[PDB]
Amino acid sequence: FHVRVTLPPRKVVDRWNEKRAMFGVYDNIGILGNFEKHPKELIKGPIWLRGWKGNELQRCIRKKRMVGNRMFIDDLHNLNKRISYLYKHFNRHGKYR
Amino acid sequence: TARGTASRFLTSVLHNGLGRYVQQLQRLSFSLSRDAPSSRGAREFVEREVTDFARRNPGVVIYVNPRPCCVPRVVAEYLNGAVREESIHCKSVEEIAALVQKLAD
Amino acid sequence: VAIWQKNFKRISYAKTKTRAEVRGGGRKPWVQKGSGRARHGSIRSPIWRGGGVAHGPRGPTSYYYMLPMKVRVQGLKVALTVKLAQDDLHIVDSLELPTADPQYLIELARYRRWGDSVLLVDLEHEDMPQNVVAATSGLKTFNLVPAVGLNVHSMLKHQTLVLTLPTVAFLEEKLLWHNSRYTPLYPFRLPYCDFP
Amino acid sequence: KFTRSRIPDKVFQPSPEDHEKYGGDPQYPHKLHIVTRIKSTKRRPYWEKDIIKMLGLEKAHTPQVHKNIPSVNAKLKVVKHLIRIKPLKLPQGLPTEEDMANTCLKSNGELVVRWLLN
Amino acid sequence: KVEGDIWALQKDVEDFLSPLLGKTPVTQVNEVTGTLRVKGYFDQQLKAWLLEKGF
Amino acid sequence: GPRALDLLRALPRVSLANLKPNPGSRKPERRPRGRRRGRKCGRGHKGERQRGTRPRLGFEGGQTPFYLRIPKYGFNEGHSFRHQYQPLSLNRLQYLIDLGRVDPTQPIDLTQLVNGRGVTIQPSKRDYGVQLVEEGADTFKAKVNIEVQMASELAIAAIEKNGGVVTTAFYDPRSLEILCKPVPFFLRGQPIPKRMLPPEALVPYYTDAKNRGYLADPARFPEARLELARKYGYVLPDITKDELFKMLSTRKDPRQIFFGLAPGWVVNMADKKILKPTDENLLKYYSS
Amino acid sequence: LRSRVTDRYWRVQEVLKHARHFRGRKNRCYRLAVRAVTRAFVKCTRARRLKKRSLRTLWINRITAASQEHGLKYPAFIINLIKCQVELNRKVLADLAIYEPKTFKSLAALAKRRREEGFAAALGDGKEPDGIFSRVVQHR
Amino acid sequence: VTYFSSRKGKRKTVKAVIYRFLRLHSGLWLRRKAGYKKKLWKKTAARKRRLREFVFCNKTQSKLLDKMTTSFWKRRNWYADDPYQKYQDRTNLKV
RNA sequence: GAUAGAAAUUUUUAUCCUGACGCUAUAGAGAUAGUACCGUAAGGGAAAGAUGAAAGAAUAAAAUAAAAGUAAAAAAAAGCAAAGAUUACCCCUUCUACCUUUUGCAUAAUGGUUUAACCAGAAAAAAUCUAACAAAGAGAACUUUAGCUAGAUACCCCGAAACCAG
RNA sequence: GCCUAACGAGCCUGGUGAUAGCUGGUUGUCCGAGAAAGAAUUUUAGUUCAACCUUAAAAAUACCCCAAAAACCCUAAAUUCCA
RNA sequence: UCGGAGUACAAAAAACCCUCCGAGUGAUUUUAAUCUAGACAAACCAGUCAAAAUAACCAUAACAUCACUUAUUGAUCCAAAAU
Ligand SMILES: [Mg+2]
Ligand SMILES: [Mg+2]
Ligand SMILES: [Mg+2]
Ligand SMILES: [Mg+2]
Ligand SMILES: [Mg+2]
Ligand SMILES: [Mg+2]
Ligand SMILES: [Mg+2]
Ligand SMILES: [Mg+2]
Ligand SMILES: [Mg+2]
Ligand SMILES: [Mg+2]
Ligand SMILES: [Mg+2]
Ligand SMILES: [Mg+2]
Ligand SMILES: [Mg+2]
Ligand SMILES: [Mg+2]
Ligand SMILES: [Mg+2]
Ligand SMILES: [Mg+2]
Ligand SMILES: [Mg+2]
Ligand SMILES: [Mg+2]
Ligand SMILES: [Mg+2]
Ligand SMILES: [Mg+2]
Ligand SMILES: [Mg+2]
Ligand SMILES: [Mg+2]
Ligand SMILES: [Mg+2]
Ligand SMILES: [Mg+2]
Ligand SMILES: [Mg+2]
Ligand SMILES: [Mg+2]
Ligand SMILES: [Mg+2]
Ligand SMILES: [Mg+2]
Ligand SMILES: [Mg+2]
Ligand SMILES: [Mg+2]
Ligand SMILES: [Mg+2]
Ligand SMILES: [Mg+2]
Ligand SMILES: [Mg+2]
Ligand SMILES: [Mg+2]
Ligand SMILES: [Mg+2]
Ligand SMILES: [Mg+2]
Ligand SMILES: [Mg+2]
Ligand SMILES: [Mg+2]
Ligand SMILES: [Mg+2]
Ligand SMILES: [Mg+2]
Ligand SMILES: [Mg+2]
Ligand SMILES: [Mg+2]
Ligand SMILES: [Mg+2]
Repeated sequence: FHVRVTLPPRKVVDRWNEKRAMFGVYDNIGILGNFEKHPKELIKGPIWLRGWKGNELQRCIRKKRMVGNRMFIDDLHNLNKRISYLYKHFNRHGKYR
Repeated sequence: TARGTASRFLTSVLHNGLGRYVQQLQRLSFSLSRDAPSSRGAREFVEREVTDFARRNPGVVIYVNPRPCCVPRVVAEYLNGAVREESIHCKSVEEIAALVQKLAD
Repeated sequence: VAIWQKNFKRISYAKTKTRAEVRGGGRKPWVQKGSGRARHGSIRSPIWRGGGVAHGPRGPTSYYYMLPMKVRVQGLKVALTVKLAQDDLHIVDSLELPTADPQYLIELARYRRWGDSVLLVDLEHEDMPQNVVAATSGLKTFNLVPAVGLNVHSMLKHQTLVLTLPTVAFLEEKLLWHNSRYTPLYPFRLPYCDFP
Repeated sequence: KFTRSRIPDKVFQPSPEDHEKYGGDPQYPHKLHIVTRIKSTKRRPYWEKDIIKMLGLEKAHTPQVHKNIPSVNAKLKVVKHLIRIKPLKLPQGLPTEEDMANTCLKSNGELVVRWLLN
Repeated sequence: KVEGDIWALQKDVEDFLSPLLGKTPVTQVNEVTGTLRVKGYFDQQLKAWLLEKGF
Repeated sequence: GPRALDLLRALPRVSLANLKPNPGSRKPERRPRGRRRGRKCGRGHKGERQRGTRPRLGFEGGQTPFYLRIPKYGFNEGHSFRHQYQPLSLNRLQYLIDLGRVDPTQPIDLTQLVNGRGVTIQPSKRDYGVQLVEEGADTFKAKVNIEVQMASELAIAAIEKNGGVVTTAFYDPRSLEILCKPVPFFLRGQPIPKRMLPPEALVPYYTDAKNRGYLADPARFPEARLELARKYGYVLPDITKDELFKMLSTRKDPRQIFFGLAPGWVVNMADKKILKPTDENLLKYYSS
Repeated sequence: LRSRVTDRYWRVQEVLKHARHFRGRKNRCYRLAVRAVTRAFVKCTRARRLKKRSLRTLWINRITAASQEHGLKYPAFIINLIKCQVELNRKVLADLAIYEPKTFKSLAALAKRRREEGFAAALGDGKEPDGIFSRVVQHR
Repeated sequence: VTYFSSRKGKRKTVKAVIYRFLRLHSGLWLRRKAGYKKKLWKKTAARKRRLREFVFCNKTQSKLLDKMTTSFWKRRNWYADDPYQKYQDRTNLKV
């Protein structure tokens, strides 16, 4: 349970760096922008996750549908097994029925 | 636990209250932050109460230090040589008042 | 709305391997009975050292949701209201600056007691006067932004709000338009009778 | 089966000596009861537990006052082994509204109206 | 959508409803929401009463 | 206005540092840690339930399930093919006219009702259109030219009495879809399709003057229309002598979706132009 | 986001400090120590209740001694002191017995007197005599 | 019941329910009596009638059937000519 | 029955702004490595690093001395090892380890030498709560006889003998 | 019997996080209330319904209960029902 | 599996590889309709009564009867029938 004996270098975060100061700037782009672009368009990330959300099962299911054929073998296989496991679990196990 | 800790017989310092009563609290030192939220209560206390408190108890010296700290403390110090530390961190004005009184008695 | 602005963008890429995705341990490490010790299937089970993680984060995960329009609108209105009621809103005309030296801007905000940070809102992106762009490009606390980039988070991050006059004329209309509006039949980007 | 229990009325016909003995008046019944819960309801049937609740007898060795009317006497009859009943007495008579603060109840079962003058 | 002293409106609403139920109606005032909330279905009579006052 | 504002001068800046969700908004979640929520963690003891395996929903423990001992009976039988007419009361129609959502001046058809959001149609659910019901008959004072897909005698009478005209028209599913949401159809870049006929079941409905059917013989119309006035005891106005009469007689072709457009045209909305086929075959097809 | 418990040290110390004075491995190993400490606290509160009985029994023993010295058993001494409307709890009575042997002999004398009075009254079989110390005073 | 389907990730309906019950919009479910077509010659006229009825399910069953059935089956339907349209709303229910 | 499950028909606006409310040596890749080692073979498969600007500054200089285990310092009637206490360590008095499992455990029923680090409750149909707007609400597709939309509240870990393909 | 130290059918990898109504385990503090079994069931080592119970919410009577009242041969302690 | 008596003495309920009798239908003609207030019973499924109102028949005409009458019975699906 031994705890480090030396004070860590104090990390100084400047809150006024570019990325922090400009944060959430275009979030209202639809309302103020005479709706053309929905705020979804501002989402950077995985192709299957842009402007969408779901529990792990739905997530995997969707990843497979979208990018499934671009996947590496091991990863596709793992994805399938994951799906089968989650399917079995959510549908057949739990307290609440 | 009783076997676990020390113990003492009931006593007074210098037969207090026999001849005359001497308030044993000698000095009181506050340390707080002008800016930090945790010291908010302590600040109010310094505004309203401290002054009045100091008149009620002419025999205790009260030092107040604004300094950049995260955890406001009050250090009681007694004729006895004893020094008692306390944390006034994140408390009301009312609570600090009560505490300081305990220290006074 | 502040919380919404913070989270709805967020995608956590944090993943951890379930016992299934760890490298080995398809086989029973010793026989079920007689060895004298505890029973196990794969050496990659979450109990074991190198083993998989029992629950842990899974996949890139999106937190995404949409506060209903009228709410986000109410958000902006309220932010402006509050900025005004607390004396920290300043309607400016122009935005023409006498010079491109940022020190000018800093000391200006010092003279008017504007606080540490300032958010300057202008009508359109291309139409911003060059003196301002110069001055504000080298500044940390002062931030120049077009009207369509106004938002609750930025307004609460900066101590003082500075609006151009046509900007006010703009916001006023855009925001007010929602009190009188029907619910959309189809998306507003498509042709409507009165609407652009 | 263990059940509730009838208590034949012959029990409650008092003998002439009893008046002398417990100090009641042969002519006039007393108006009020002081009931106290002497025993515990644990280990007794639920119906007695309930009676004790509805008589306000929940707490032990605390006095409580009840009318001497038959409606009440029925319940008291049910739990009579759990309680002590003593007739309330008023030597100084009933309290007026000036005497409300000074009232006290003495163990002999009598209510004294003026308590601790000067 | 109540802009003003809501407490006034509470007074007037319970004074208006009281002769109906024989008793002061239960109420909740949300001052921040600008909202009044009443136990029971009074909707018709309240619409009429707010009309009469010209809102 | 909002006296709250006046307090906001007194208090410190609203900033990101001090923000409270409305109390009661977030019921805090609880985790199986500690003495209370740990040690069997709400799952009970052994059995099938603590292990997570209790059977599926309808399963009664092996006795023949309740939902399966009851006999099958057509209730929902062929439900997907039943026709569904979204009701519109005269009460709501009047309320709509009064607030000037729909205007009685020009002819009122489905698209007008949709655009006022007085009604909502979802063809996907086999909505075949609006039906007119008599709920507000006694109170209904407006004078309208209305086109719905079904109507009740009393509703019709109630409109006639005020000197208007009711007509029942039919739309097929595709037609209906286009009719309710025209602007998304025009962005589709397709011609305007023919309006289909009613199927054999609905023909006797739309061929009767009783219903003021759009396929009915106009020779019968004034007769039945008068018959209504006999039955409900009101003097039938002469629609002919009215000033808005030109608008009141306005029909659609049985093969036509809109007013003043025609099957086979194409609406170019960026140029604000219409495009029409000059071809013989196309014009024969669309006009048949 | 992996979270580990950094301060586990102090968590442990808040248990172990109570265990220092134990014998054996109970005073070191958090497992054994946690158990022993919990038993210590329980034992302690139960004893908090018991302590009062112990002390009262002590006092009664002491009073018994001090009375037996004067040729008076304990029950006699105590109830006949009550019958004088002298209410002195047993704590105080014991302390008198130790640090005030005279006053205590007085009390014993009182009690013996009151007892003899009681016998005399029970034997006499009449209402007339009221022993001097047998008179019952009311509050004023 | 399938709580999360495989393809769509949605929640399936158990059709075996849809065939034998009928959901009014109020939340009441309606069912035929059991054995109403079975062995009729052997039964009383009275009993035959008791069987020919359409009857309502108790709360427990209603919640069960609801869980076994998706949202689509609970929508407000307007059918032309529908026998049951009369019965969809509830009236004068003081609870 | 468990369950399985379409389509017609619909929608989808460029390119740059790429990184991280991901891990930091029992974690993150198995990985310093598919190496050592173990298998006849297919195959299985590790552990391990920490000085400083400079060690071309080792009579070497510098900040923890805090786990169990020991040593400094063996023990002294009597008892789940403590607690009440006490001038006083014991001596006196009072308490039948803890988990699990059970009708019921000091039980001579289960489990653990000890220490450190790892090691186990996850889902939003209906509901409740908070808020928007309200005969309508939702940034399209739906739902509506006060509803609709949004948010928040929820359902574990290890283990067989087997079975099938190569 | 033997087929590379365990052959009523080898070993290894994959299917595989096989499946266990069966055993074991399930991690901060404090507070409010709080449960012993009627029915079906290849079911009695389990489930799903009741009855109890918990959390909210609407109400109005709720226990306790004197007469009167409840079977025909004989029949007790007592029940039922109620101001 | 279903019923009667005792166990279970007087509202109901009430177990045993407890004590005793039975049922898995006959015989007969009075061939015993439709619809609906309100109830009994009840975990659910199943069971039970039943006024008024229609229609049948004397022209104001609805309990099939007997055998201890109580029990003489079997869900969904699916098959055969065509109403
Ligand atoms: Mg594997
Ligand atoms: Mg294997
Ligand atoms: Mg062993
Ligand atoms: Mg295994
Ligand atoms: Mg790992
Ligand atoms: Mg949870
Ligand atoms: Mg628990
Ligand atoms: Mg534990
Ligand atoms: Mg267990
Ligand atoms: Mg069990
Ligand atoms: Mg609809
Ligand atoms: Mg006490
Ligand atoms: Mg089956
Ligand atoms: Mg590693
Ligand atoms: Mg490794
Ligand atoms: Mg050590
Ligand atoms: Mg000892
Ligand atoms: Mg046993
Ligand atoms: Mg148990
Ligand atoms: Mg024991
Ligand atoms: Mg034993
Ligand atoms: Mg032993
Ligand atoms: Mg044992
Ligand atoms: Mg054993
Ligand atoms: Mg043991
Ligand atoms: Mg065991
Ligand atoms: Mg065992
Ligand atoms: Mg154990
Ligand atoms: Mg062992
Ligand atoms: Mg929901
Ligand atoms: Mg929970
Ligand atoms: Mg097989
Ligand atoms: Mg098998
Ligand atoms: Mg071998
Ligand atoms: Mg398992
Ligand atoms: Mg079992
Ligand atoms: Mg209990
Ligand atoms: Mg079976
Ligand atoms: Mg239940
Ligand atoms: Mg009676
Ligand atoms: Mg009553
Ligand atoms: Mg009943
Ligand atoms: Mg009749």
